[PDB]
Amino acid sequence: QSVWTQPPSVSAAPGQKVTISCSGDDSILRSAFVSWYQQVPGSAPKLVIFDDRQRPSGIPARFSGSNSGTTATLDIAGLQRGDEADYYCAAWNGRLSAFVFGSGTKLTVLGQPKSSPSVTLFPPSSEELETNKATLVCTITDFYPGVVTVDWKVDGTPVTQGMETTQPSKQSNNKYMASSYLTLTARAWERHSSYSCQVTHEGHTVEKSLSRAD
Amino acid sequence: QVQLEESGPGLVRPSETLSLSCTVSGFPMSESYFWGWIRQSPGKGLEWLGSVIHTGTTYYRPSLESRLTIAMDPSKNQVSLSLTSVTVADSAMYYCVRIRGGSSNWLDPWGPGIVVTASSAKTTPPSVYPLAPTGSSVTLGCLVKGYFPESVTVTWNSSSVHTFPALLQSGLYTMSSSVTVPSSTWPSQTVTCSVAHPASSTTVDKKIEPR
Amino acid sequence: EPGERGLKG
Repeated sequence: QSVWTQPPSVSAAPGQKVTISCSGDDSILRSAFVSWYQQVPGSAPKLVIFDDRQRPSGIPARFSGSNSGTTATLDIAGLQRGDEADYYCAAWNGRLSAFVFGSGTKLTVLGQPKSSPSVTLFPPSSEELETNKATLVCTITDFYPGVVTVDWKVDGTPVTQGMETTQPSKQSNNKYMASSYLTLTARAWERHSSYSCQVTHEGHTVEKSLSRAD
Repeated sequence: QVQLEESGPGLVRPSETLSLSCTVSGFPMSESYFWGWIRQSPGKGLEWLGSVIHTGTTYYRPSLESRLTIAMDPSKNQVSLSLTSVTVADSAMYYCVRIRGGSSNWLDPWGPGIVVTASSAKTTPPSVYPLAPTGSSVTLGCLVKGYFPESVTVTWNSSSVHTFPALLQSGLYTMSSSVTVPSSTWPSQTVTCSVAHPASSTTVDKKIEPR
Repeated sequence: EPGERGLKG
């Protein structure tokens, strides 16, 4: 594939152990040396594992790696506050003949109870409708950990364009917020009748919908 | 210590060519290491663009190979990138990296990175559209659409405020603000966002109305 | 070959 598959979120308390996994088609990873990179907000990626399981100078032995070939893994034990970051796997893909990264995993080192998002779904203003543009706004607040997946449906159909979602941002209370935007033409707003914003957080989805005639 | 620094334009017009370069310090490029470019689009993942070694051997991202040129000047401690016909989708953080090649293919170290924004827009103040809705408290908002460049501040006169970060959409920024208040307070006591955009030196207000 | 980029041997 063009992008290795990692889980979006993994989390655990300080002192505990987590596994971040990385995979491609069949057993493609067996043919390559996997590397892993840590990225904290504001910084560039830092190398933390290379050649499947080697640690560079400065990396503690509680970080470890492996490449079973189907699935590569980054295993971090004795979790500390400073391990909370995005982690990306990477490896050469000789079928594409390119260097491929994984989709990233946020490792949340748990510092509070888990919290489900509060979703609000706003309709487009009539002011905006005079531009022949309609924007529906889905606000998502008070969630922890700070990883959501946002999916939209128009008349039960998954929306494949005209939708974009902000990266999650830290609130003042230290939970996370984000917003999502479905932009249509004003003609489309009149045509369709049902809209849903679906926010999935830790496997459970919270949904708000809005019908045109209301 | 081994240090990499990226330079180039922070703002380029679509259809123009993006020219970046990278300066290496404390390490010669005549060693058997590749020098390459990675990009990271905001709120998204990492994308290898390509790399080159002092012998002249070069590898590119296949999606972008026809538009990409990556070259190296070892005497000047420089690697470079040229990407023709820049698109809005090419807005990203751009990182320079040292790559151990062969079968290892590890990246260390990484430049701090350079933000590149692709937009044809002039300095543009935001249009400000109200967000408005059977419950004991109520949430309103202020949709702040189609401005350039960042930033805007939103301030309410009504209470818990949520200022959402901005999204680059097709060359123009979009952000939201929300405020939540008791249902007896609104519509009774009215509520107003004030949106400031320093780069356009404007300030727009919007009272939020019931539907 | 450290002069190339590729898969394991």
